[PDB]
Amino acid sequence: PTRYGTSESIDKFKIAWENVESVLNMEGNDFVKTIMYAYEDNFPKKDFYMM
Amino acid sequence: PNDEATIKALDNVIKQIEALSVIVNRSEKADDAQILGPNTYKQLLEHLFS
Repeated sequence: PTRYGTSESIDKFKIAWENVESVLNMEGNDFVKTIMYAYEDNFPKKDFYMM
Repeated sequence: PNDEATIKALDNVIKQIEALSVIVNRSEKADDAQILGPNTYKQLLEHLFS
């Protein structure tokens, strides 16, 4: 909570998202990965990350 | 939770940090001073009469 929270620039999102999309690529996570990548337009990556 | 994904993520982030911490910044540029060479003054033509 100390640094880089809401004020972080959009350029820092690449680093944060890498771990999540690495986790989503292992075995047993294909349902959520498919649903997330199929409907990115309606539910973006940033809101998913915040949730 | 699957405990094997956390370990992989931690290892990956540690590898990224270690890789980022080894890059060095070293430049060995030359200088803008120009090496000079020898020269000789040349004689313009002249006419002498008495």
